[PDB]
Order: sequence, then C-alpha cells, then structure tokens
Amino acid sequence: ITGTSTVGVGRGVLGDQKNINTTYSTYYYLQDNTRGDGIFTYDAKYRTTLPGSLWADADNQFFASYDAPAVDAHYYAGVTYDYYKNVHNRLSYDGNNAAIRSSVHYSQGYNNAFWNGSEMVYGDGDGQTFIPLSGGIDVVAHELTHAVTDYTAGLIYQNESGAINEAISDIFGTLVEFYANKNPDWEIGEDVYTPGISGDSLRSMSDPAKYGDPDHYSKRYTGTQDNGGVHINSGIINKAAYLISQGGTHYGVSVVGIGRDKLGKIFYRALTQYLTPTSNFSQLRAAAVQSATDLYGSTSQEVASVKQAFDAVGVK
Ligand SMILES: [Ca+2]
Ligand SMILES: [Ca+2]
Ligand SMILES: [Ca+2]
Ligand SMILES: [Ca+2]
Ligand SMILES: [Zn+2]
Repeated sequence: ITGTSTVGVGRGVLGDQKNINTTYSTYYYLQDNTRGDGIFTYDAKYRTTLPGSLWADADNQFFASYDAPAVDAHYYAGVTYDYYKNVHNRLSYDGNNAAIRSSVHYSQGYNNAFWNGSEMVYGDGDGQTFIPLSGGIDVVAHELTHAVTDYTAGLIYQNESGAINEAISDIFGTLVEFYANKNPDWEIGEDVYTPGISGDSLRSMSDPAKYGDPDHYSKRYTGTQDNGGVHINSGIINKAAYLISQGGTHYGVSVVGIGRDKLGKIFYRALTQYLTPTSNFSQLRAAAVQSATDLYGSTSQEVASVKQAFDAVGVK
C-alpha cells in the first residue's frame, strides 16, 4: 500500500506490549516501510489460501486477542531483519532487501509454522500443544533463516542436507533470541509450546537427547520418516554448535567454547560461501573448519574448537 509511515502499539501473544511500524492510508496496515522493501503481515482468516489480506486496522492500537499473532509476526520479522543486517551485513533474505511477508491465523488448530518458499505462514496452535506460533522469536527466526538458506546454500530438505538445513535454522533462531535478549536459552520453541507445562520445549540444542533426539552420529536416524529425519538428526549438529559456543565435555571429548558471536560468524560464512545443495555432515565439518580458518587462522583456538566439537558428536 502507498501511504504514510507511522507507529502503532499493541500486545503480542504472551501479553507484552510493543510498538510496531505501520502504514496509514484510510486504514492503518501492518506494513513496515523502514526495513528494506518492507515487511508485510497478512490475515489468512483461518483458511489455507495464501497470503490472505494485508492486515488492516481502524485505529493503529492492536490490543484485540485476534491481533496478537499479527503483532508478534510483524515485530519479530523486523528484529530478525535487524539481526541479519547489523550482525552479518545481509539485507533481507536474498541479500537485496526482498520484501518479507507473513500470514497469521492460517487454517484452524494448526500446530506449526513454515517458510513455504515465498513467505512465512503461522498457525495459531490448538491451544494445548501450542499457542500462536509467532509468539516465539526463535520460531520466527528459525523459519526466516530457511529463506536465507534457500537463497544461499540451497540445502535440499531431506536426509543429511535437510538435517543441516534444520540445524542452521535452530542455530540462527537461537542467536536471534540472544540478540533480542528475550530471556535467551538453547531450547527451541519454549515460549509457545504446551502452555500447560513449564520448563519444556520442542527441541534442545544443549541436550538433544532430553527429548529423544540424537546427540552423536552413531545414534542417527536412518529411516524414511520426517524426510529422512530432518528434524531428528539436526540434534547432532545442534549439539556440535552448542559445544563450539559454550564448551563442555561430550562422550569424553573436551571442547573449549569460543562464544556465540564467533559461532554465528563461522556458520554464516560456511552457509553463504561453502555449503551446497547436497552437502552432508562431513562436508559441513570441512566447511566450518575452512570458515574458522579464513577468519581466525589455521592454528587459532577457534579452528581447534570446531574440530573438537565435530569429533565430540562423531562427525569426521
Ligand atoms: Ca485496533
Ligand atoms: Ca527463551
Ligand atoms: Ca529458545
Ligand atoms: Ca510448555
Ligand atoms: Zn525448519
């Protein structure tokens, strides 16, 4: 829409109040013109036709409970855009300031969210397994990192490349959650998963086995379900990334942590310069070693930590 940029206020899914960038032209729309070619949030109105209607609002105050998922999707896409711009000097997901589009209220009782190749889509959850999925900043950043991958390495979504694809999204979703300093942790989806239970989450990067996911290459899933285990075998890579960052001893192998910032620089470089559509775990290890080598020298501690971490999860 063509209009005047302004700022509205509303409440997100967890009840927190925030300012959001809107556009005024008869109605106030969820269109943020301050970032690249714009961030646009749509109402799918409980249907599965996409994108639905650009979200329109009469007075620029988004406190209705129907508005909550739209507020957070809108807001957390802006935070993710800022993270990639400020930290990695990347303008939007294609590197050219492509418009970011999200639809909320997709379908009825839908317990998921996803990047479909052209935009983000968020279900509201059934209210028991999940509440509206855009309330989780690590979920929004996970899904938006899928767009980044698609334009760079292009990892195919099955078997080991798909598991790498998923782990990359859990890693940057987590790094965006630490960047926004929203109660950060190494768990995925804990703000929106099972509103009745405290403490749990969909997956854990610091201890994947807590939920039954593999934390070592000898425990990888080899069947056919979940596209060859793309959400399951990503635990091996997540555990490796957690160790590079934080350090620790795993199956008897000791890793000195080098921190989150270097973790993000190494994986972002590996992703945009060395991974290809069919890379598998052993090529990820080589990409990450080469990236850390490029940035810190082949005899740095950084290179040494990336090798110990992949040795600790059994990836050679
Ligand atoms: Ca309103
Ligand atoms: Ca958290
Ligand atoms: Ca989290
Ligand atoms: Ca829970
Ligand atoms: Zn994913």
